[PDB]
Amino acid sequence: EFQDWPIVRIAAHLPDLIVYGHFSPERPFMDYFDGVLMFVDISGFTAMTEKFSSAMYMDRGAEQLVEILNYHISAIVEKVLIFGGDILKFAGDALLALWRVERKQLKNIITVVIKCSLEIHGLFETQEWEEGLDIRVKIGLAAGHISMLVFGDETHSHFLVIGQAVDDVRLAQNMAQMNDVILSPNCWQLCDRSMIEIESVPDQRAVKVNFLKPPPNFNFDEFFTKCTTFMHYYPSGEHKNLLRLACTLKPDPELEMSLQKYVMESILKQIDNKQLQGYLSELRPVTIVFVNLMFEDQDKAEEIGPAIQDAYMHITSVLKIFQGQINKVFMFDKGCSFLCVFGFGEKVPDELTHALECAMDIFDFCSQVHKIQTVSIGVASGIVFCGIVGHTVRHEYTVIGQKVNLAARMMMYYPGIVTCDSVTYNGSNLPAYFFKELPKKVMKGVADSGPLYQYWGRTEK
Ligand SMILES: Oc1c(Cl)cc(Cl)cc1Sc1cc(Cl)cc(Cl)c1O
Repeated sequence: EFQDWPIVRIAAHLPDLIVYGHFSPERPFMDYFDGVLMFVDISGFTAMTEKFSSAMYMDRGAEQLVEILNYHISAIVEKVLIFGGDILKFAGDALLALWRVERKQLKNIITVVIKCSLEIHGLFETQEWEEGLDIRVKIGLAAGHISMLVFGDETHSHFLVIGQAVDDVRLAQNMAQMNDVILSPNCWQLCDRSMIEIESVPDQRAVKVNFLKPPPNFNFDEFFTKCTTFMHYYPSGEHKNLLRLACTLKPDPELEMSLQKYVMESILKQIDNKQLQGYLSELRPVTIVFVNLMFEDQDKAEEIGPAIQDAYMHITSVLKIFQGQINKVFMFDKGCSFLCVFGFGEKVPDELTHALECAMDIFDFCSQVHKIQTVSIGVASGIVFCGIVGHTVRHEYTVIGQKVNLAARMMMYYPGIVTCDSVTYNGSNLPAYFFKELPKKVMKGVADSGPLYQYWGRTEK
């Protein structure tokens, strides 16, 4: 069976949630279901980005990083898939997976996901980045009501998952230390508490898993085969040798037209063998504009949907002008966040002046959008790693770096304004009075960010 059709290559970049959906044309588009989520984080990892940016890597830093990374991540991906999960999203050291089930099946599916989780922890026992650096994971699990939001325009589409269970999975992840599997309160509440030994987490309703202790006669394999009965797209029969049913997709112009919109133009070029398969693995100077939109209530897709859609329409317009691109959209703890990048796009002059001006315009327009309570934008510039991360059958373009995290942290620790780093400040070729120098705040993940600035803009206001 031939399987290397462009449609199949495109679907590698997408979860089944999109690949096998049937969305109306309307934007936004909302859908509601139940399932279990797994949010996975790899340790020892800001440490790698540093290792690999050093001159010791002789200009093959991006290459070696992408390699060592995919080696470990693609092992995580195979597990998730074999355990019947759908990998929703990657970014950096982290990936999100979903086992979408009917509400009666949640209890049993939780047991699968827990087992999957302990097997992931077992991959990395006795396992190091380098001599003297352990690689470990932290896993958060959640279960419940989940909303999909799809937004975009006629040529580009994005999705997010929303709701308290998504919020719960992020909270369980943040609590988790290395080697932990943390359950949300609702996940603990819905699980088969006869099989699952836990301990409490101080100042938290969430729980940590110690052991999976099934009864004397329980057979995990037969229990899992019974759970696959409820999985629409688990590969089987003649296709039981395959990690994803998506690998059997056949040409279909309409579906391809739909899917390609989720994928960046430079990936499509590569998919089409019109660009070298290695061209995207790089260390490149870019400017990151990280835009955060806070809402009164970030679990109600009917509320935040239209606003995200409205904001997207503007952001995409302002970026086409100023020569940037949306790379990924995120739901953090607080808000919807757009990860925008200038430079790797064309490497253009006035990149910095343009990134700033583009931020202020986004900021002004978005602050006037109905349900948006607050807008926050962080702007940082520097060398970041770019590349396609994951498995052959499931992978996504991502950006990784101290500057990516710096912009992400600025927009959280300096809400309501546009902030920029020193690189951006000094290389802007704008007058100093378009800025204010800010209080130095201590920020999670960041060591000597350097002086930070508010982009005040042209007038006194
Ligand atoms: O901050 C994130 C990183 Cl580093 C990786 C991934 Cl896969 C996701 C997030 S935030 C986020 C979390 C959930 Cl639970 C769902 C969505 Cl739609 C997100 O963007």
